[PDB]
Amino acid sequence: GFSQLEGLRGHPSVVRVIGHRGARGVMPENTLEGFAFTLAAGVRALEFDVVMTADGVPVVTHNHHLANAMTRDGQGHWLTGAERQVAEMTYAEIRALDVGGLDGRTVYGRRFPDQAFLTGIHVPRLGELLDLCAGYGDQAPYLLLELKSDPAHDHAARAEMVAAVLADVRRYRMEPRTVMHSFDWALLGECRRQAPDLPTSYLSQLPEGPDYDRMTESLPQAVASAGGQLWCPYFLDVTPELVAEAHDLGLIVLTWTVNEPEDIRRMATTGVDGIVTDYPGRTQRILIDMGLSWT
Amino acid sequence: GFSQLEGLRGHPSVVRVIGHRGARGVMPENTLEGFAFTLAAGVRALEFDVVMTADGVPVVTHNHHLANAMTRDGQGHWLTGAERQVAEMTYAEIRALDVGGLDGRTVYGRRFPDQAFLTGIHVPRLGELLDLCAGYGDQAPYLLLELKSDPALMHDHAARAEMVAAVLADVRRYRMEPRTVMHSFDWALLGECRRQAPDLPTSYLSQLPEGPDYDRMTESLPQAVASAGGQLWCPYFLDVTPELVAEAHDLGLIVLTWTVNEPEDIRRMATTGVDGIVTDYPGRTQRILIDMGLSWT
Ligand SMILES: [Cl-]
Ligand SMILES: [Cl-]
Ligand SMILES: [Cl-]
Ligand SMILES: [Cl-]
Ligand SMILES: [Cl-]
Ligand SMILES: [Mg+2]
Ligand SMILES: [Mg+2]
Ligand SMILES: [Mg+2]
Repeated sequence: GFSQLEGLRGHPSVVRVIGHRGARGVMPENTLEGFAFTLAAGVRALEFDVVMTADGVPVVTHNHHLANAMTRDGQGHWLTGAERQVAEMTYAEIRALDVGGLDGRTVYGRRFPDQAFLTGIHVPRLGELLDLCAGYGDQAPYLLLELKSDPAHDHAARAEMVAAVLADVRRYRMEPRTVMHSFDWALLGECRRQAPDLPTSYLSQLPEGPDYDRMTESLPQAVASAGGQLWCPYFLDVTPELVAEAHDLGLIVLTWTVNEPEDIRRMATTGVDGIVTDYPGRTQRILIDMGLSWT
Repeated sequence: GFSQLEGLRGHPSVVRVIGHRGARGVMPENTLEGFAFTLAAGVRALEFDVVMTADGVPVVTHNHHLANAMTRDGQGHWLTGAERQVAEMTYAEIRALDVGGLDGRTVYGRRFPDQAFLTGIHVPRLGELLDLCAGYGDQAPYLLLELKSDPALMHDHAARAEMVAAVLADVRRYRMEPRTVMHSFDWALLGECRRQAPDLPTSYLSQLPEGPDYDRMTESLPQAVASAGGQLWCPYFLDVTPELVAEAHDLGLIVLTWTVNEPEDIRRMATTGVDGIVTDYPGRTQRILIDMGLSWT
């Protein structure tokens, strides 16, 4: 089947640990430095986000607009004013910016007060991250590659994005580690069209994507029927019964983004295959305490 | 004229950040893995501990006995029973153990619940740490090298001198003199360091019971340290007051306080005017300094 799933499939005593944006709680998110830390912490699977620049470069960042809370200019000053769209910026323009730390006077910055504060850190190209990962050979981590389609609907552009992402995955020969992951289920269908050998992972989050109000099948049922290999529900949306239903349909379930100790502990007991977390060490330690492992 | 002090001296815009055992809140303490992480997190100074094995190897571990909360046997199970004395073990025997994580059931484990949990990590030789540090070249960190004497040698003056010589042989082999500071609670040992290596500054740890006879002494800690010939005074943070810090600065000393982890303590120490803060949480400390408009370079 899909050998990429071997790093994400759980067992009775095994719950996988996936580093969210690398390890946002410890290092600046979606940075090569953060990803290197995460792998050095023994984490075997990484989640990260891919968006496209104006000049067709896949880059690793979560927001479609560069957030003032996260971004400094070449002078070292936090950006102010309009948050600029990644889609309207060339790579070169993005590269001049610094995403090495957070502004501790902002609500977002105050969420992650223990994160290191680095300077002169660039938004990476997807190719840079893949090249890094490929160098580790058989120890390359599993990649939950979150595709973020430009919300400003053009199928041509969406197909171009998927094609650009795949060109990088293939260039670095990361097919055996790569999972295409998204809230955009139509985009996942396009992933499957251009890359039938890469598994697809379906993100879900209940309100308060599918029409959560009108749908008559369960989320796991909908994912299986769409052709997905993974169902990734927000952790407040998980029950042991829903996990069991997904497993009966042959799906792998990874939940996110679980950071509080009581929430990690609770999720580990539900049977989820793995936990996406901003705090991989914290998660490792809770799993060990419960007699579980992640390798 | 000690060039090593350039990375430990503060100034109006700067409070130095010293990584305690690397970054014990994030990575297993006193490990090459944790030291590399610390340097990748932009920390420019490291504190770590050195103890002698039975076969005369300076190794990087915090105490003269091995703690059950951070040590696993050759099968992977936590040590139980009486602590083992490092001076009575060969380096090979020590190396057979695993120090890659902490036992989360324990008091000590609960102190650092977010530390990564690694397997297959052994206690490194001092030489290995110095090789790693020297590899960064001009970006090599400043080193606050804590000599941890074993009270069993307290009447073995030759053995104590041998410890100092062994540590220095390593420092010299890796050309780390320009970054090394000799640091200890054992003030007599610091006298021996100065005699064997007058080129390396000496740093005097203190911690009040509430070393010297804290109940008997009549001069201040800063005065006692300046009089002993030290360049740094490193008091435990609960013992620090701004008046004691200014008294120390007036005597020409650098003041590094330790081990400061809670946000309100980090902030209060920055405000006393200390030259630097030794912390288990360098990122937390960095963020508080940035919030205060300060930096660590
Ligand atoms: Cl493919
Ligand atoms: Cl978030
Ligand atoms: Cl420095
Ligand atoms: Cl205990
Ligand atoms: Cl301690
Ligand atoms: Mg994401
Ligand atoms: Mg300026
Ligand atoms: Mg120490």
